[PDB]
Amino acid sequence: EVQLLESGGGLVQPGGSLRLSCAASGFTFSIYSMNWVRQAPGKGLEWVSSIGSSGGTTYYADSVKGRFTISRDNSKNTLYLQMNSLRAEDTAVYYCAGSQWLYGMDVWGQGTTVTVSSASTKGPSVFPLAPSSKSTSGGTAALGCLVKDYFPEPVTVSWNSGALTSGVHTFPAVLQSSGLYSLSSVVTVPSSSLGTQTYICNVNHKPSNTKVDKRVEPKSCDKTH
Amino acid sequence: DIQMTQSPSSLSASVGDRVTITCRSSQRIMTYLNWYQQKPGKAPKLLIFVASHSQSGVPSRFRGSGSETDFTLTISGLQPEDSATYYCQQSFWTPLTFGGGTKVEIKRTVAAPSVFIFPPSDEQLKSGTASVVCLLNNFYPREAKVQWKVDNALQSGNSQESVTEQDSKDSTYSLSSTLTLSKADYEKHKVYACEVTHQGLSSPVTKSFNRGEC
Repeated sequence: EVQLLESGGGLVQPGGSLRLSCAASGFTFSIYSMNWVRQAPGKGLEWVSSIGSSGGTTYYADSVKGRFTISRDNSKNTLYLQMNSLRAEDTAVYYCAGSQWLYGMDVWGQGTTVTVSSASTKGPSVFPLAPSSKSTSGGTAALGCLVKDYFPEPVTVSWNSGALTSGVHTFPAVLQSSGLYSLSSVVTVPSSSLGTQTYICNVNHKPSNTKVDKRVEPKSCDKTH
Repeated sequence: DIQMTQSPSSLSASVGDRVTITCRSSQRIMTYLNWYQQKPGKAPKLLIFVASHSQSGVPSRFRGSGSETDFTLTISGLQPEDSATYYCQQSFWTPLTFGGGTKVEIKRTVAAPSVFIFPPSDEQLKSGTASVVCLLNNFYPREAKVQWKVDNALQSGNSQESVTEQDSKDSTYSLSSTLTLSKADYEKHKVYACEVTHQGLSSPVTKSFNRGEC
């Protein structure tokens, strides 16, 4: 494979620093010019910085000029971005992208999100969404997971630890008036298999240490309880 | 700086239709211009480089053209997974600049939402705040309205909505409406219902439950 993996992002207070790290595998890193391109929430793609393959030749957008410092270690096949004097607008998801000369960025990472705020981190509460005793649309029954009262973005929800991706709908996070976010993750499954299959939502919030696996199960509903 | 402006900013086309995206550069960039596809929330992908050249593996239905100041991306035979935002970026001169983007939404037939309603969990009832969620699943178009009902009394100002991005397979949308109340305010009432009004529904669908019954 050809892999770029970004890390080092998260919550930082305005004015502080942070170090983004991007590790390359599966392609020749020595001959590739590396780029950083962020995306602000709801906004478009913005190129921030890039670095020549040989290193030592760097370029910066006028936005981050003088603040961000890009570097690479070719012995470690790692691209670095040192972000100093952060502002609110620098909040974004940051991608590292490899490119060869003027031929465009053909290699991309998964992205890492940098939140700039003066609010403290908070971990999510994970609550089950219990499928109803009927749920007859046909053989399809709906069940889900509720992820509430956390900050900052993002959160990662998987079902049965990546084993069930089918019919999974994880909604965008809604910012509440409390200043925290919330979102739900739902999946449709055969109703006849509710008692046979174990359904578990695996939630992960990086800014905290929270990792929760919540078993979702139907109840009696005759006497409730 | 070389400024990139794309047209249109957003469009809707049926599967199989031809869509054309225009990219304009404020200065001559020769042929060095790249098209990127980005699925929502995912990482961008290189489609075209040096304006005419498909990246290896990219579907042939994507075709770039143009030169100098004028550039065009043509998607022939639109496919559902093509729902995404496309960007043009000039490689000719530094600083590198992208275009504003073009959001391409897939046009499909009107589909009615499947409505489920989930009571608050017992665990959440310990937190002094109860949330009841209404699921609108696999509907088109994106426009919908959730009417929340408690003991048939109308509710407003207490609910928030999230809408998923368009599905890459069936081109539908899913929506979640979350009704937030205090635990004491939840325990006083009985019937909780969300009434969904959608274009694909002749009369509104209502899913309901009683607080203690199930």
